[PDB]
Amino acid sequence: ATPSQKYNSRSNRGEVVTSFGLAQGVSWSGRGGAGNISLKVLGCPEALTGSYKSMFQKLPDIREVLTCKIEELGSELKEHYKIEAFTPLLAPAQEPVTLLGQIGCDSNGKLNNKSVILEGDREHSSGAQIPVDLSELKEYSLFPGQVVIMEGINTTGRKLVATKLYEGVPLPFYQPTEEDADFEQSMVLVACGPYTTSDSITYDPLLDLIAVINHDRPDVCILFGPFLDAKHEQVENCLLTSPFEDIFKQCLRTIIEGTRSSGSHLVFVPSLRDVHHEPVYPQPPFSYSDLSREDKKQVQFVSEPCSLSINGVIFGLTSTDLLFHLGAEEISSSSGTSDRFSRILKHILTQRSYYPLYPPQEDMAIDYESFYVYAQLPVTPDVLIIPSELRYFVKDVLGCVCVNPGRLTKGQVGGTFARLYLRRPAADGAERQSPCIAVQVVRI
Amino acid sequence: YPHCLQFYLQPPSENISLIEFENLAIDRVKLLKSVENLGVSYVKGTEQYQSKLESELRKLKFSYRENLEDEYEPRRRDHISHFILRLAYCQSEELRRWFIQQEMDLLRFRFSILPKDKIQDFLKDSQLQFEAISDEEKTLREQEIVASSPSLSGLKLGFESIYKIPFADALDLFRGRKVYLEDGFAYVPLKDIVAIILNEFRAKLSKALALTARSLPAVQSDERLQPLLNHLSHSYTGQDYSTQGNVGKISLDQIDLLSTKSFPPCMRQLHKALRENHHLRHGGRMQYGLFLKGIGLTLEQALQFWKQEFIKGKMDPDKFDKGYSYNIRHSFGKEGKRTDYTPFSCLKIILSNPPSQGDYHGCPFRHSDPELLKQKLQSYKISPGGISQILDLVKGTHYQVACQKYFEMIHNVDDCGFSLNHPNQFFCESQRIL
Amino acid sequence: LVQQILKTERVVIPMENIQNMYSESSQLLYLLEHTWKDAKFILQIMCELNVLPLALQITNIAGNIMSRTLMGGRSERNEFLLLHAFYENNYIVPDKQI
Amino acid sequence: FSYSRFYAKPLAALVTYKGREILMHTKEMVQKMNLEVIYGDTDSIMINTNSTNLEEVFKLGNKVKSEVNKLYKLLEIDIDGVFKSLLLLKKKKYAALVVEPTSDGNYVTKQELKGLDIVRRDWCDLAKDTGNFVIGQILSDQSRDTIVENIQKRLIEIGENVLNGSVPVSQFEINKALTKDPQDYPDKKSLPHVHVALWINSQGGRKVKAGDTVSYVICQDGSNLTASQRAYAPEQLQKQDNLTIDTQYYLAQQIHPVVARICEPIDGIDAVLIATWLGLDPTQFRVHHYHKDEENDQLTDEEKYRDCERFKCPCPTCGTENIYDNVFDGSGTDMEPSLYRCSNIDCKASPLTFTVQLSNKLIMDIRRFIKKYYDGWLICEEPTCRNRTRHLPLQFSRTGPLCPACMKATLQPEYSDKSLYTQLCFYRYIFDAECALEKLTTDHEKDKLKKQFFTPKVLQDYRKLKNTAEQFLSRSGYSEVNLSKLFA
Ligand code: SF4
Ligand SMILES: [Zn+2]
Ligand SMILES: [Zn+2]
Repeated sequence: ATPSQKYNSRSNRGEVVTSFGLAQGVSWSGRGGAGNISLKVLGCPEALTGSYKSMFQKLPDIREVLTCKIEELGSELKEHYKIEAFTPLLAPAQEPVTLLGQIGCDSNGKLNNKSVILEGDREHSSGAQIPVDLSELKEYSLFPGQVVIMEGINTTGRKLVATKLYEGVPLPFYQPTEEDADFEQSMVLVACGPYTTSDSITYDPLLDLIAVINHDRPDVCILFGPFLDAKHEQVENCLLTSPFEDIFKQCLRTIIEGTRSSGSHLVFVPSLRDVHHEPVYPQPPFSYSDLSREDKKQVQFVSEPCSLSINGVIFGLTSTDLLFHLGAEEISSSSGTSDRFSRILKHILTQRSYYPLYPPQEDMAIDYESFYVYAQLPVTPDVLIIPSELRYFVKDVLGCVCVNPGRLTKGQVGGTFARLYLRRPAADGAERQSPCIAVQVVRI
Repeated sequence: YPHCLQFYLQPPSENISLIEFENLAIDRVKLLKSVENLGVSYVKGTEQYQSKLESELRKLKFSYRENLEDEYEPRRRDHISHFILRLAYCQSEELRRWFIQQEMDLLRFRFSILPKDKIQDFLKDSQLQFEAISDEEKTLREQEIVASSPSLSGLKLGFESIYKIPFADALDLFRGRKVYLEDGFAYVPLKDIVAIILNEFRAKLSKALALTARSLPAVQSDERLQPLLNHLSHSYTGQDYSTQGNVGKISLDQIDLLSTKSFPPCMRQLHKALRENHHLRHGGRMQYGLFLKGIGLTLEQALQFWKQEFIKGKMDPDKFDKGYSYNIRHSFGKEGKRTDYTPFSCLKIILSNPPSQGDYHGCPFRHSDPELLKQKLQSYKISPGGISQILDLVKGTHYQVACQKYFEMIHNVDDCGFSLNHPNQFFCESQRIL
Repeated sequence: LVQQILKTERVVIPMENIQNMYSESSQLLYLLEHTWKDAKFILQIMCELNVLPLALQITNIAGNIMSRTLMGGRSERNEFLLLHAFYENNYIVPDKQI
Repeated sequence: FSYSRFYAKPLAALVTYKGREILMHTKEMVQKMNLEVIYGDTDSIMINTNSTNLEEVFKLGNKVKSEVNKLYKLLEIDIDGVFKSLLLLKKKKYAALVVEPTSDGNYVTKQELKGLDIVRRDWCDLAKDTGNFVIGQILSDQSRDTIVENIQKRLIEIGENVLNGSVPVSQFEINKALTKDPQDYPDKKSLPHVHVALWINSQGGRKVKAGDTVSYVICQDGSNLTASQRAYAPEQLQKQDNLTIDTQYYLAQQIHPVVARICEPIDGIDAVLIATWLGLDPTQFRVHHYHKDEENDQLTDEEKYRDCERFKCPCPTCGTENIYDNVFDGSGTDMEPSLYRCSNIDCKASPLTFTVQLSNKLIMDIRRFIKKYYDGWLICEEPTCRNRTRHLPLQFSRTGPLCPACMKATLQPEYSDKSLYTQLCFYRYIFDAECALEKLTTDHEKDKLKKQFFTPKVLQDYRKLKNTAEQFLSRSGYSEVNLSKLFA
């Protein structure tokens, strides 16, 4: 009877809630489909294309994974800080040692300054666990699963008193070929569901989006699931009179069509909350055939997460709330003045995975077999789009434009989306010339 | 049956559901376990044999209906089934033999069914090289072929087709001068050609069961295949039947009677025990106990049965409840099953919990010693010549088969009409017959 | 090692109570007391298991070097065993690996 | 040896082979001598015989000996012991009675156990009491029957008394040694001791710290809270009025656990069996148990899906809950397709009508179960340990993950894959009319209803609830058994 009432009576409409880069007017606009638009899917073997290989795991392999995880990073962290040799987490000694391991809590609760523990690697400490003493550590940022190199003293071999916590090391950023500097400015929109009010099935915001897509004629519109929110009240009590599979095609249409004039490439990103799709991270692309030869040049389906190249501009793509997770379980030495987020995100660029925090949020199934091949970062992203139930924002970090457009929708009220403007400048100088020149988070 | 004769050579590259993978084996075995029985109770040249044999070959769906070039229903069943059941029977050199034994008794039957003609085509095609000779070369060299042949009576070189093979492949026969040789070629009939097939078939099969083990370590790791590797003949039957639920209406004062004409050896012993001695060891209160529900006892009755049968043993009416009521109530009812509701299979009673002095459970045909058994069976009034067969069996280890032989005699028939593998079952047939 | 091999109780002293026993002669002499005993047990227990001997002979059949054989690591002993052999048999052998 | 100076992996395997080989060869032989082989391992072979006459057993051992050594030239089997009682719990883990012969007929009964250590020191007295109590009758010489009957006996009473209050208050005092200060314990709310310790400190004088041992029991607050959060101190128990002892807990989470670990192996006794012996706790108790544990023992349908969850769906019109456990409902004549009428008598709607919602809920009920299986919940096998952790250790045993609490127990998946694969197959068969009919005897009872209810539409309707699952099991939960991989 009322549905979306409050949503559509919104007055903040169009309001810019944050900017970044170089101030821009309100006249954001790209050339539509004009010129060359090079959308190349990147990562490890082309980031998965089919449904899967399975949905049955062999403990004997998850193990193998988690170990490589640590070994690999380690192997390279060891080459960077040039340490000479890690020490078994079980071998005692009076002199200071450099262990290798992954944090982890000692119980089922919230990791904390007391309960931290390090579980070494197989290759050196054949998986031994030794709790950690931090009293003697100045600056530290820890989270369960955090591959870490620590130096401290373990004399009894039943406790290590940390003395130093090496700083995480990220991957080099993408090396632009000469061709990528010859591309012109592009403007990427970006938005993530829910795409409807939690009290209606109107998808109103969806539409508003569309319109907005049109008006501004963006070059690329990367849209993050959930299209059909597994959590939307009506959906979980199965009151809908339509089959999920459909409903979803429905919206998929409205949007492909609703924006045929725009000339904007559409890049969809699946979500674990999309009731109709494979509840397994990493997820496979979406599935749809209803596409004219026309729309096939305009839409593209990609996994979750992903490393996509928008004009030699390496974007990072993940639908999972990696930030409201990592951040729910992280410990630090400072609270006075430090940027919680800028930190969590910092680990992300150094951990080299799209979800290092392990074990993973209580409701977020993962198949590590796949996770080893399809959820690693290729190179430090030039831009990172990390949606989240956490307030909007955009922080430059370790040379990466980390952007969280917030939710297009939030409960009964208006959300936001955001846009970026790109163009890789002149070849030489002090290297890092952020191809992402500006961005804006806007209500809708 | 048709182009259904196949040298299980070259491995299946398909893939199946753990439901087909598991059913192909249970079944593929049921067959091979029926090739075993028939060869024990009959002979390799009888209709009953040929009949029932192809009958199951039939019922298990392993020779029948066609289809579009690729997917030939039975063709497929038999191909996989065999290979899959190569895993299981590759281990014990006592299974490898038994397998080969029964998978060769099978190629034999699928050959005993084809006419001197269809078997010919299958060879030309099969491995690679074999040739038939026209009636020209056939009769031209006829006399010389019959001279080289065995004690082969008469001068009759029948219509029975004759083949020309490389002298080398017929070593087994020219070495004894049992075939005609010419410019490096041997001439033999069907009988002998076949035996050579079967011969090279065993040797190759064995060879493989060998290379099946070697690479077995790379799967024993898998959880879905433990029930095959380890249990295709444990407590769990070729494919038992009689489980729980089911119906029937038994009065009590009749069991005694049924004891003579219905239950098999095993239970017969137990009732007497419980009636004579007014009690029964642990091992026993279970074999019979269950079996009784399976024939259809009621919760009420079971208690009744034992209780009053434990009070003649001069026990404390209250101590029963306190000590036996409990277990007995469980049995019938709820969870914690697989050994508290699963009326013992025969293969079970035969391979677990043998009995000691004081115990009267287990299978007689298996567990009781020759003489004693002899003494037992005579009380049942089984023809002394009859008893002569049974024990001949018991000596072979075909334990229930014997039970079968006993079914027939106590019931008067030439063939019970089914292959036994569980007491209650043997209980029911004895009831169908009434 | 002592309750089993030597069939006798052997109390222990936690690094916690140490200091507090330096506060009075008696106690200090207990700490000392115990300390010894142990080193004795370490002797005894070494005796019960005819260790050193065992070791000799082993090391004499192998033809290696006593210490090693005491440290631990079966591979070594044998390693040698054969080493010697093959050596006596005009056989070139496996360069050690690393 | 991987890192030897004289390595040559082949030479080894070869040997290992002959090894495992020469073992069966032997195992068969024994069975071939109509003697039951109760265990084996690399070069050993336990053999139940049934003699009381030891003079006969060796004469027998040796008989074996001969035959076996007669076959080879060097290798040889050797007599090696005799047990006068044996409790084979599991791999390389047994309890038994060893024989040491005195002279000419008599001997000695030495108690030898291993792999039977309990780590947690927090088992109340009544447990340890009742615990040993059994372990003894078990190393008693009396008969299996005699042992167990007494064990039933005793236990039976345990309970009774437990209910009439004949058990000393202290006999329930559990005791744990904190290794963190109350506000540092994560699992907080769920750990009994740290709870009392917490109550205590913040409440009065003396404060608990590291190394200190704490005392607590479990009571009935009328708070319904999780057991964990219902931990009180012995003191505050007797001196308070409104609370009472929680018989339930101990009986179930204390006594049984122990006894169990020891009796599960006993043929004839089973988890539940004990549990009932201790009270009217059947149902819920079995619940406490597993689905898996029994994976030592092809099946039938009724039982293959017993443990799986019945599909439920409320009627989009009257609201009442509909329960679908199969294609049909009822027996013989009045057998209607469960999807025909709403369990609600006064409702007149045909669920078949709402094929969409059904196809929905299922989907939802199936995300649920795929998530669970995916949650990862690993649980220690040792009943006295039972550490529930989502963290897969890199420290592996031969069987699997190495429990990190008690360093001697493996973690076993809480919701197995097979436990799942069967919950989907259950949904699949609740709507496979196709097969629920070819399951009927006469082609008449068949047609009768095939024509009375299963109109091609209805059939389609079903093919849909069925295509629901199919897709799932399609490329998913390896229902697929790539034969190519298996032999290639
Ligand atoms: S073998 Fe099977 S049938 Fe023959 S007695 Fe034993 S149980 Fe009854
Ligand atoms: Zn209704
Ligand atoms: Zn454990």
